[PDB]
Amino acid sequence: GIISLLDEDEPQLKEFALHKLNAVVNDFWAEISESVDKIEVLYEDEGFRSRQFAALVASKVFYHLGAFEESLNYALGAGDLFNVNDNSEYVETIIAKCIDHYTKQCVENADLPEGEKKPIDQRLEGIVNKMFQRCLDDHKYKQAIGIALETRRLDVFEKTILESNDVPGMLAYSLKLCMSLMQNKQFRNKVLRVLVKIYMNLEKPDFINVCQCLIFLDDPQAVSDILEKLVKEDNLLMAYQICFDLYESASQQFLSSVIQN
Amino acid sequence: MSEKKQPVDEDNWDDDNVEDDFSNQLRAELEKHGYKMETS
Amino acid sequence: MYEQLKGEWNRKSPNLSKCGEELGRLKLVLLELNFLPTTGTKLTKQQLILARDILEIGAQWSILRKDIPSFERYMAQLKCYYFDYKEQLPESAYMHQLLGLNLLFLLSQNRVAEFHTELERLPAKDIQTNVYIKHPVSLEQYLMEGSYNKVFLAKGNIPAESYTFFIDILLDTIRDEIAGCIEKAYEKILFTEATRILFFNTPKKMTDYAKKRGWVLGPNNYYSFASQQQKPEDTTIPSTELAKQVIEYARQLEMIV
Amino acid sequence: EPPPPPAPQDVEMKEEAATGGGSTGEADGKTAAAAAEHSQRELDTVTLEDIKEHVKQLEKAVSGKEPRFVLRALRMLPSTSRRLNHYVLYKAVQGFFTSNNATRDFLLPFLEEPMDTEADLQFRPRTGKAASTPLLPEVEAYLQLLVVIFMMNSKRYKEAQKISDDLMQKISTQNRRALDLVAAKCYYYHARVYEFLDKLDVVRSFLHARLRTATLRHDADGQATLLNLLLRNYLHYSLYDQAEKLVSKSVFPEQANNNEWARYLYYTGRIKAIQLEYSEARRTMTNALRKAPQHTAVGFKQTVHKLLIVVELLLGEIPDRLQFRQPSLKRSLMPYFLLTQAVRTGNLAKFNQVLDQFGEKFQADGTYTLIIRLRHNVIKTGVRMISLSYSRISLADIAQKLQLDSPEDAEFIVAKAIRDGVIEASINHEKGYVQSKEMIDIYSTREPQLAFHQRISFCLDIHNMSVKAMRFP
Repeated sequence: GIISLLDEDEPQLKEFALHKLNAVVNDFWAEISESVDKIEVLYEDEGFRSRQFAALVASKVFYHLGAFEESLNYALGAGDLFNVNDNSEYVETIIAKCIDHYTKQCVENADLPEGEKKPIDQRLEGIVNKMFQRCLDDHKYKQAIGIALETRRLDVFEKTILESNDVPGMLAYSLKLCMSLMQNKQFRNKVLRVLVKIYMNLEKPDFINVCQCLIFLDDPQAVSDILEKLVKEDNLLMAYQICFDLYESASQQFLSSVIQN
Repeated sequence: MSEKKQPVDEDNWDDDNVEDDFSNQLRAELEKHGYKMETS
Repeated sequence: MYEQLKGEWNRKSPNLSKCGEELGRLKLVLLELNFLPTTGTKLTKQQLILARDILEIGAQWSILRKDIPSFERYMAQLKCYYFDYKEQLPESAYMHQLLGLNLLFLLSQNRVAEFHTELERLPAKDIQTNVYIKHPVSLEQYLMEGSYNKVFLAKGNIPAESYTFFIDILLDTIRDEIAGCIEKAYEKILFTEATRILFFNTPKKMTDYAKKRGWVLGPNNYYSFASQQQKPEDTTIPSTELAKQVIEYARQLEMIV
Repeated sequence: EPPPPPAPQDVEMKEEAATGGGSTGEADGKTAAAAAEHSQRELDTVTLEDIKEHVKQLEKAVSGKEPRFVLRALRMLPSTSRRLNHYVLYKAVQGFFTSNNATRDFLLPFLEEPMDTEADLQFRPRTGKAASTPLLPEVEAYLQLLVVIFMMNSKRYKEAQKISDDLMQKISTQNRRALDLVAAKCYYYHARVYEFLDKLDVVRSFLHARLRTATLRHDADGQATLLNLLLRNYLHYSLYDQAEKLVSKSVFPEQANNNEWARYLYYTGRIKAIQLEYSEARRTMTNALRKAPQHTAVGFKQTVHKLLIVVELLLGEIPDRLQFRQPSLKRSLMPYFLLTQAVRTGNLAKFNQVLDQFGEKFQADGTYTLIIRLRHNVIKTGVRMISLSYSRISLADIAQKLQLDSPEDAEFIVAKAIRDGVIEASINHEKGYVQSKEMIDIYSTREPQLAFHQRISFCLDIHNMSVKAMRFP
């Protein structure tokens, strides 16, 4: 229609044409479906300035059609002109699909020995902590922990417990939540032990943390090291209740083996 | 549910079938076929 | 405003002088308004009427240079000037025979959905005015009920020589349908019927057609033989593959309990 | 004046008692994507309100429901059910007390009243009814002067209900579908407000944007209600929007209401009429014809049939309309029995007399693409009738019996017939013979056994439709 006009070699008709496109885009969504190859060619022209805005409007039209996934790749390759917008229905559907791609990416990559991972692109992982900044602005903790488990990784999950005024009650039934949900033992126990790390970062000397990971992640040396903390501490409440918890709620082999340690 | 654009915009009823052969054709039928005896 | 760019209105293009000036001036229009996604104050639409007429002469220069995608692109531009959201525009002399030219190329290009949106984009005014609509749509009727009888006789009535260029394309869709519809569908025809319908009475053009059938001629005759061989039957392959359809019929017995 | 106080007190209270009190149960029946047993019932009574005795049809005292049910439009702890019972006892403002009319004058602060009363406790079809049923049963006043924007303001508070619909209750409202049903009918009232005088320039890009908000995420019945808007207003106001579909053609998952699916198939078949694709069109317009058996006795099924069967006449063959003739249709002469009478003839003078004499009714046809090839259909009907009658015929018979003035014009007609495959003829291009003939083997050797995969594919798909029917209870 008004898109075949681009046979000129100068790009200013192309910028005038996109100035027409975003103006009268509200009635002509089928015409770009024939201009898909022209979108590809104008995208693969580097020094031509409007490859990125072509990627924007291509995400728009392929969001109208149903090619949401090349809309997603075009949103990635649509420059900072894409990331400057995060307030719309369009943008919330496509960041839902974007961190959908990110979470299937992370669940795939999470079981790989030390590497050989697929390239997690920087845009889809930067909008992760941008949405965590939106969580901090909204001040909401459980939405922040939902996003913190969307990544299935300790990066922003570490940052939710790195916040200020994190009530250890909510952070402690977060352990309950993650106990009843996470399927593999590949990183559920890792979430457990990083929470007992952050509870050793808590100023009160915590023992519900070691009380739980001692009977799940079954550490024979951590009970000995908190016993050396008992040797330092010299209380009588210190050697009593966690002792009873492991003493009626651990393995028969476990305490009878570790008692000599 | 009935409208949606449209409110703005035995007899001979079975005999109509061969009456389509009676109206355009054969109205002086045995006035020519009855005269096939003596026309030739 | 640009006082008059068409100072050589009857001296359109003996060169590409005003064609380069036309690229520059259409680019000046592109710089100034942008196109017509604007409400307009109707004085910026006066140079849009000038833009209509210089895109008419740009269509004439595009058929002068034979750049048909730029021709039909400027033609789609002029149709968008008639798809322009204000009908309240001044009137040009070519206002309907541009639709006539669009109709004629649109019929020559073998697009019949484009033919019916041509008879549907502005339906009611196509019947009476502009005999360069009625003579093409009754010429479509002549293609419907009696073609190869009125083509040259219709070329004999175009006083406005811009329609013979596109009924040369219609002569091409005449000659290919000769090449598909006088041999390899009949029995035999003699040389004088091909001499009448295939004009100039022995070019390498009707010789090109006679050999384009994949066939060798004799003297003073054109047989249309050696076709539809073997009486084909497709021996037992549907018997096999429709049992391979009965396979997923058993799968339809499977998917239900 | 004593008989018109009992009746609205009865019927309007049986409306909203059932409506509100059952929609409460329908939205506290935590999951219901199908149930909606008072939603479609209230739609069956609001289409009946358009027959019946409106919100108030200025019913001979003051028209008082309009200063009644939108005041204190607040559904608190169930003493507001007693507020609605106070709106039952207060129905005799017309007969007992001082009569105040507040239609068309104080309805605008009444349109401000569902917000001026306290927070909506997640029952929007009561407020959707309060944004539709005041002024859209006042479209039947037909004045449409300075109340066009008033009815449009009632639909602006419908747009406030879309704000509270898909900008509020972010956990699975499921009256989103009921409000799709209500919003569809009030989009046809957007039609009945703008399209009386303008087009819906709001709802052009908002037709596409309401398709956007009901594309995949909460799309149920919204898709083809909006697509019937998309495929109905985009017929009179022009075309290639049907070609704007052709790269994003998407229909329902499951077929909807039978009338809805029927008229939708009718719209797309009528679009394929101007596309001149005659293969899919005949079966989908037959489906649409038999699938809408319920119509008002003034007609509208003969309307749908009238504008249906024209391309079926243009097929080259069509059954006789001796199964559709209606007397008011006989007086209105809508599909012209005389036209298909002349189709069965090879007559030209009476057929073009139908044309020239009845161009006044061709105005109501508006489908003038019929004639320029329907004359061709007349001459093809003649040659089809003759060549189907005769085994062998020559040009000397038919080329001058149908006065084609020449052998070769009938040779071109038979050439286009063989190009259509209708006749199996041959032309002796030596003496001037059509040495016509007929093909052989009309026996059931190879053809019906291959057509039985269509027959039995039909059968097994109806088996699977029976299976999916079995799947719902």
